[PDB]
Amino acid sequence: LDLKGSFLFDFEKGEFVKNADGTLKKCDKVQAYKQWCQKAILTPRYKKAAYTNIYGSEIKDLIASNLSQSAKELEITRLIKETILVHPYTKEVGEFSFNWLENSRLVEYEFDVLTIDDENIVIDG
Amino acid sequence: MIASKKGKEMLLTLSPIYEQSIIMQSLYEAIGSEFDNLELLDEEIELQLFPQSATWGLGFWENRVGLITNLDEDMETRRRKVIAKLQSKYIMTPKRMSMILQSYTGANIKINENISPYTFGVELTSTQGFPKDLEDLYKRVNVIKPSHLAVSYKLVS
Amino acid sequence: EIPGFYNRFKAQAEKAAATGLKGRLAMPIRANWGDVGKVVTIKNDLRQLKNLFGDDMNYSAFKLGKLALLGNVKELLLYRLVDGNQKKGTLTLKDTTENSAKDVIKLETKYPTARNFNVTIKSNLVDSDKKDFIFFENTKQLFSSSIKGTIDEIVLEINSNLDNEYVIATKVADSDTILANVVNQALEGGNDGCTSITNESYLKALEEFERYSFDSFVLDGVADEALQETTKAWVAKNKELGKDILLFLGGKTEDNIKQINDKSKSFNDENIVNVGSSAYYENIKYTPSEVAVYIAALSVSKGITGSICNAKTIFEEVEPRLSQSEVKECLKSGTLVLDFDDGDVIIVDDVNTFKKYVDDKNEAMGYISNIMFINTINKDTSLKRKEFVGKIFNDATGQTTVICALKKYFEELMSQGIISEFNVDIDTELQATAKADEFYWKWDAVKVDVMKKIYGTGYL
Amino acid sequence: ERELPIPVFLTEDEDSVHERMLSNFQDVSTLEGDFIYDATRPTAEQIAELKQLGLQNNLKIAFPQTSYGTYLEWLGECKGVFKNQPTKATGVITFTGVQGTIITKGTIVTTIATDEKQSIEFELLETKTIGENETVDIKAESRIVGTIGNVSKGSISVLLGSISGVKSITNKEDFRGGTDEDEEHFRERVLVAEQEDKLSGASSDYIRWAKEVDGVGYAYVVSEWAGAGTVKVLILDKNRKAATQELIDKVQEYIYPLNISEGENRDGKAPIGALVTVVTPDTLLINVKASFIFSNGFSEETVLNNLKTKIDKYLDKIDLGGTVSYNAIQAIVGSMMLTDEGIEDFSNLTINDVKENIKLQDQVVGIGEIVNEVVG
Repeated sequence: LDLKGSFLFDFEKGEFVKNADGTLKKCDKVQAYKQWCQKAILTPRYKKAAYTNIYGSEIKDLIASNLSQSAKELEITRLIKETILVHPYTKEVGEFSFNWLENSRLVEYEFDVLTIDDENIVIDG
Repeated sequence: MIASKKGKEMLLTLSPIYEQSIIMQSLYEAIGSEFDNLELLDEEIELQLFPQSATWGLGFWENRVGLITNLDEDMETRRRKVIAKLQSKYIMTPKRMSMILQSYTGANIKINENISPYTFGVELTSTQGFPKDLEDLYKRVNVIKPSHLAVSYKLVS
Repeated sequence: EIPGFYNRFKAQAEKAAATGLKGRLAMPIRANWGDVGKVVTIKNDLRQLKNLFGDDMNYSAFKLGKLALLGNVKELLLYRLVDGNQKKGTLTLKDTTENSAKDVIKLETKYPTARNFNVTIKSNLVDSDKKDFIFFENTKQLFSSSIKGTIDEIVLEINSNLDNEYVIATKVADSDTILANVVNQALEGGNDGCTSITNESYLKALEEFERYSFDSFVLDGVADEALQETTKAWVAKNKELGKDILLFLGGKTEDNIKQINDKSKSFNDENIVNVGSSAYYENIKYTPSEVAVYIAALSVSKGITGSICNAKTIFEEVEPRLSQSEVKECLKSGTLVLDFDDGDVIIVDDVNTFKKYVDDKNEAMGYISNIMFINTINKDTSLKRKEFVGKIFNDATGQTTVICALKKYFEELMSQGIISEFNVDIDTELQATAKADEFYWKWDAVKVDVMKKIYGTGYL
Repeated sequence: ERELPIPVFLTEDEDSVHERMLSNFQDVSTLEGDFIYDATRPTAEQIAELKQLGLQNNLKIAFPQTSYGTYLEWLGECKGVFKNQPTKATGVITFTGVQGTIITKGTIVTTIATDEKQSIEFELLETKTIGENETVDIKAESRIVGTIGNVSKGSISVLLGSISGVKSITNKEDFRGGTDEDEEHFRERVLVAEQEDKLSGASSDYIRWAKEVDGVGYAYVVSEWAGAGTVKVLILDKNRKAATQELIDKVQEYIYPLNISEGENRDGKAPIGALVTVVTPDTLLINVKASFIFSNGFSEETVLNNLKTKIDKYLDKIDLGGTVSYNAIQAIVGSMMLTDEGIEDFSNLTINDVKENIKLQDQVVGIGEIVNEVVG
């Protein structure tokens, strides 16, 4: 598999976190994976020409769509799941929850499950 | 903010997270500056492929046609010399000879087709005048004319 | 926010896992930070405990609160026990242009404490007309902001930004020029009040806890015999008032098994529990009194259905390790003992200090789950009582309505599978003399117990 | 790091050991869970664990090809090789405050610790007072060795304590004194130090040592140039030119360090008693003088620069102690006449006012100044 790490990017500030030495703050495999997941979720699909069709999501395009509330919930689940699952490190993403707090303003939750979260059988002959 | 046009395009081609990222903005500003320089260099290269807009490639063109390469000379003079040298490879009809000499001098020329048995006349016309030295024109005419013909000249402002 | 798509990421530990928990616990915690002299409720959120009382492991607050939260208590009623001599960290910052250096702003910590909160102010490099106001906790940065030079705006900004849960600003006087540049000026003069707590101070926490309601109470990891006796008397008094509080205690660190058993036999109330073994967690030793916090948390979280007869505790190692004879001696003595079994520290048999009598059906009173079951039923019955004492007409119809309500509550208990059989009827003996302000009734039920032991016989 | 071959015995299987133990039993049952199995199996398991871990670790640390840490350090000490030790980051910190304020040596100042990053501790190396000017500069050093430290310009901002009257503490420039050595690099150093002979510092040995330093093209040696066993090292760069002063210093330090302190000794390739100095030959400048006459419209400067380039290209061919062919330089000048590259005529062609082939002696040759005589 041999996945590798990356450098932190504080999305709150929109800038790379750098040590006092001036070098960018290196991060572990899982940290880089989480950063990539957030970036891919924030990246629209088919629109940023630097990427292939695999990368990105289509959540923003869904806002203008005319599908119903539950249809939009299913579309959000499908879009987030498809966007995340391209990464090899991903095992499963699910347990989606939704809360239409105001009349038409939504909050949704999801769980991402890693390949390392798998459970291994213990046996040998 | 990025100053380079190509830098802005390349940054916008990536994910939108880099609005506030000074680091990536500076990086792609530098890359866009490099690509702008490369595009200008490409246009300059497009100029070098011809003798009319040879510019610093006029040295290459002169070396190609065997003319003496001398940077101190006027660029337009070098262009005229190169064009005249290139155009000397066909029949010395009055049209071709007249245009060759016109290209070399840069002033309008009308070949008289002189009345005498084996001479041809050349008449020059320049609104800006001429310098006091035009010997190289006579040298080129002697080299380029048919061997058995003589030549006469007159110049007009 | 603008319309559009927004997203964030959080660790799985930060899920709202507080849903589905049970039970309420109380503690008179020693704390370096937070409100003083009052009870506060936490919904089993480690971040909430960190914000309210810091994260200093040396102080009993964060330590025992983390152990209680690991016990899955629905709500923790924490009280910041204090010695007195209470002070908040404070500092005064002064003006530059005045040659006398006029004091213009006073800063103060939000709560009393003794932590090294500091302030550093430097000239704003972009514009000298402004300055950077960075506030520190020891060498660690804690909040930064740049403000206009006028005093009122500085105080408002220091009181405005989100990360100022630690410090609050106040204006001493007005001036035209920015504060003087300074670096790491400690908010001296504060005091957490945890130094040399008096024995009497626990009584204030007890009295404040009386107004509140909770399933159980556990001491602040202190094994002082006077405090244990005072809490015993206090819990007995609250039982006389109808508040059935379950007490958990732990013997002193130096007490051997003999001393623990003697203490357990000396007071054998069913509402008291003695922890007879120390434990280790995160490479830190925990005295029996400290372990009693986690034991009480587990007992309270299990509520009615569950029990801690063989619950696998969070602890990693125990001391002393008891043989089967010593285990039998301790359990017969009413001592609650954790035992090490194949890398797992497991509580044994759910007992309490009540083991002297057990003179038939009082046998069941020796276990914590039965006492919690009885106390919860009594609390629910009292809650239904207080809606009707002197507020419903004491006729046959009203008594029948009350009986129906009680029967339906016990039917809800039946639906949980807690009870195998129950009956509630009129107390005809007491009803012969009852009056308007009170009615009398009788009941008895057969609780379903958790399976505890298995006996096998292999016929070969 | 080379993969370690292991004997078959040290990698024995636990079940094989248990079977070997149980082979002798034939009357009592040896089933799993039986008392014989109870007595025998933990012994076999412990034997396998010890034999696979401890003995293989011993074998690994035995040799320098696979040793590590203190073991590899000791194996380096066997052949007298030490791994480079780290150093504390050093630099200067600017202070500002009330003039009466005094700052003492040993004061602790750190970086801004945050949730992401911990504070790097630094200590002041000097005691100063702000009495003269409101701003003072104090030398400081990191309290932790290694590349940790070496912070950026304004990183230092935190004072652990509180000093009266101090207005601001800001580092002015990034620190540079920090440095960590890699285990594999040290192992490679240990394994490189395996030369058998040719270590006497003869002429060939010194030539080889000079060639080992990058930038040295050719090297020559003079034996007892100053007596007392002194050695000169005449060096030419890669392009046969005079070696630069930086290259000379590099070769000098490589072969014969000169900056040794009282409590130090030379680690250079030069053995004890061999005094060594690095030298470069002199670069002769060939100034050409002639009455140049240039063609019509040609720039004298451009034509003379082209001639200078051509003559310099020719002179680059000449080595140390070579012969400068004046008669060849005549034709170098005349090649432009043949090609009509501006030079119309020339006369009185000389090289430094010489009309004969000059022989270099302890000298390399480079282009001088091309001068047109312009004789009246």
